[PDB]
Order: sequence, then structure tokens, then C-alpha cells
Amino acid sequence: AVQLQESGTVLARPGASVKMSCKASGYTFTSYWMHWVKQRPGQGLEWIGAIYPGNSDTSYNQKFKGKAKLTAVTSTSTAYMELSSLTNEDSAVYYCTRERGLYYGSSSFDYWGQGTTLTVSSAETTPPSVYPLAPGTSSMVTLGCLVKGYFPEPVTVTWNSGSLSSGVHTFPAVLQSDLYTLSSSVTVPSSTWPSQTVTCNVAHPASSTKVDKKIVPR
Amino acid sequence: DIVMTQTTSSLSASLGDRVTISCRASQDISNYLSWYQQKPDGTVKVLIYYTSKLHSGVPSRFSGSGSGTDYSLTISNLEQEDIATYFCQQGNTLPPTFGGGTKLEIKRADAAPTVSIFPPSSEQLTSGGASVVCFLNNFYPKDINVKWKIDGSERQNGVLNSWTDQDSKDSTYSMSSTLTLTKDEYERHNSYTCEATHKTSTSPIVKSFNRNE
Ligand SMILES: C=C[C@H]1CN2CC[C@H]1C[C@H]2[C@H](O)c1ccnc2ccc(OC)cc12
Repeated sequence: AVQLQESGTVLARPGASVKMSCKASGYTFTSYWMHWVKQRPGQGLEWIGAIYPGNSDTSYNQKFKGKAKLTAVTSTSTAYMELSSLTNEDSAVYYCTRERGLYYGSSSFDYWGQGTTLTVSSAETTPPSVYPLAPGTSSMVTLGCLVKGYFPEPVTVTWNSGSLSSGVHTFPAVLQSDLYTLSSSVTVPSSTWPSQTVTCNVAHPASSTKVDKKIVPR
Repeated sequence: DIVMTQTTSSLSASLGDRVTISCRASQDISNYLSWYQQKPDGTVKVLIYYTSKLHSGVPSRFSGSGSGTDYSLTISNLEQEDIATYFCQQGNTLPPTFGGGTKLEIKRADAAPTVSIFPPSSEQLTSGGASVVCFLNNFYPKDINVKWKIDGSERQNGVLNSWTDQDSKDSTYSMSSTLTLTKDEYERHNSYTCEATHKTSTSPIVKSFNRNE
């Protein structure tokens, strides 16, 4: 029925400005109060502002006054949001959501978007340096592949064309000196390997970097 | 502004275990409350508006209750799909404010982690880098304390920890610690240990290794 389509993941440098996007479908866009929100990890949600597309009159928040700017186009059925003078405190994921109640509004929201993620840092597109993880043999064994020094997220990890999918733990990426880094585990019995091929396949579409890697002990 | 407050931040419950979340307003809100669900996969939808009014197209296992300040939401019978972070909000005055959030989790038996340490590979060790990795897979209460005692000496500058969310398979957590050094420092100490102090058993599970071996 109804659906909100926020723009994809976006990033920019501090001090600069960014223009988000939230498209609508399945209902009368003009006559509904569209809202935005800011979600940072450690905290909850922070109301940032709202808008009525028909007249496009605004209602911001005291904390975010002068910081953000709301607009709305009728033909495109799209809602917008523009931040300015950015800082790492603005690094977060933002949402768009509809307030139920046709013309007059109500006390609640009804439908939401998938959220738009925003990152900020002075850095460039960098491919990772995939390194192998082997011990030095057991019964049951764990191996893995480590990536390091890449930008931006995401990065896909497979194990022989995704043939494997058990006891696997591809850990989320952390940050060091403005660069991402993660790891990944694999689980097999003592037999399987080194007696058989066991490779980890990595992909970083941003740097357009495809890398396969068969791991070997020492 | 109007400060909303949830009694907690993370909870524990199994299948069918009827449980509740309790939001608390800074003051009166005249029963203008609404409940929301946010999957860890980003998506978010509504369940209730006006304390206990069901949105068109939600199951009757959910419900609601509210009055003045102390409000709540219950599920008299849980299903696997109902695991997420649950928010609330006041619809009384501006600005609209939410609760801090309450994440869910399945409670099961305690379990020690499967530790596995990894010295820095050669491919790295020639690039000047010196990264020591320690996996801690399939364990319970997320509350773990990890430490690296090189030559028996507590150290933090160099470590970067990563945590995975609750596993959708068997509901167990995993941790990926990783100590980073420069070649010169690595080539001046010998014994490197990944100590994983955990609740399950007083014994800290240690996975050590000597570079001379
Ligand atoms: C910019 C907001 C407008 C949209 N709705 C009609 C007029 C304006 C007010 C709001 C609603 O009445 C309302 C009043 C008071 N407190 C509220 C708190 C939350 C809320 O949900 C969006 C709506 C509220």
C-alpha cells in the first residue's frame, strides 16, 4: 500500500553540506505531515523537524534550528532534508516518517522509511589489505580472514563462492585513525582442512576491489 | 523538553514468555502515547497509537495500557519475529520525544567462548604492521572483559574490539578482539596472551603463544 523510499547511504567532509531525500508513494503526498528523525547509536531518537508538502511550511527543533533545512516537491512526491556546517556529531542515520491523521494530523506516526545513513570524515576511497589467519596445529578448528585499511563501508565476505555458511562469524567493522577494519571466522573439523581447499572471498565495490584468498599455515 | 524514560535498555525472554516494556513520561501526556518496533536490519513500524489502539494490520498478541505517566506494552505470547528494539513516544506537546529504547534477547544457558588466537601472518609482518587477533565465538552473556598481558603486562593502546549482535541461529554472541603493533615493538616482547575473563566459570580462558615457537 504505502511506502517511503529514503535515499541510499551518503557521506561528505566536515564543514560542507548534504542533501538527503525521502520519496513517497501510495497515498496523497500533499496532505500529510512528513517528519524526519536522527538516530545515533549510544542514544535514542532525536526529533529534528516536520513539514506539510502542500504549503511546505516548517516546524524545526530549537537544537537543530539553522542546522537543517526542509523542502518538498509535489510532482516528484519527494521530501528533502539539507544539513550544513557538518561535524562528527552529525554522523548518524536519519529517517523519514509519516504522521497519521489526514489534514489535521494526530498524536502518532504510521509509516516509516528504511533510513538514510550519513558518515563524515576527511578520507578517500581506499581498498583493504586482506591477510590470512592460521594457527600453528585439534579435533575442531577455526580459521579466518582479516581486512584492514579500507574506505568506505561496506565490504562483502564469502567462503568459496558462498558454499560455506555454518559456524561463520563475520564481525562488524570498527574504526582506527579514520579507516575501517574488520575480521571473519570459519569453523570446520580437524579433518576437512588443510586436507582440502578453504578460501575466503572478499569484495569492496567502492574501490572496485575483488579479492580471493586461500589460507595456509606456517 | 518532555523527558521520556524506559525502565531498562535490554531484556530477556523466551518463546511464549509473556513480557512487558514500561515507559515513563516526565509528566502527564493525556494518554497520547505510541509504540514502535525497529528491527536491527534498519526497518521500523508501528504497533500502537493512543496507548492501546491497534494499527490496521497487527496481531492480537500485542496490546496496550496507559495512564498519566506510567505506560506499558505487553505481548501475551511471543514469536521469533518479535525480537527488536522497542521505542515509545509522547504525542502531547512539542517537540516529540522518544524513549531511550529497549532491545530484546533470548535467555538461554551460560556458555564459555571458543577462543582462538592468531599471530601476525608474514604477508603483514613485512608490511611493517603487526596485528595479533583473538576470536571468541559462540558464547553467552555479552558482558565480557578482555585483556592482553604481553610478557604479563596489562595493555590497551593497540586493541580494537568488535561485537556481533545476537545470532539468529542459536542466539549466542561472538567477539573479535585484535591487537595492533609496529614490527619493532613486536620484536621486543615474546609471550602474547589473549585473556578472556567471563562469568561462566571463575577460570579465565587463556589462549597464549610464544613467538619463538
Ligand atoms: C509540526 C507539527 C504539526 C503536526 N500536528 C498538527 C499541527 C502540528 C502539531 C501536530 C500535533 O497536533 C501534535 C501536537 C502536540 N504534540 C505532538 C507530539 C507529537 C506529534 O506527532 C508528530 C504530534 C503532536
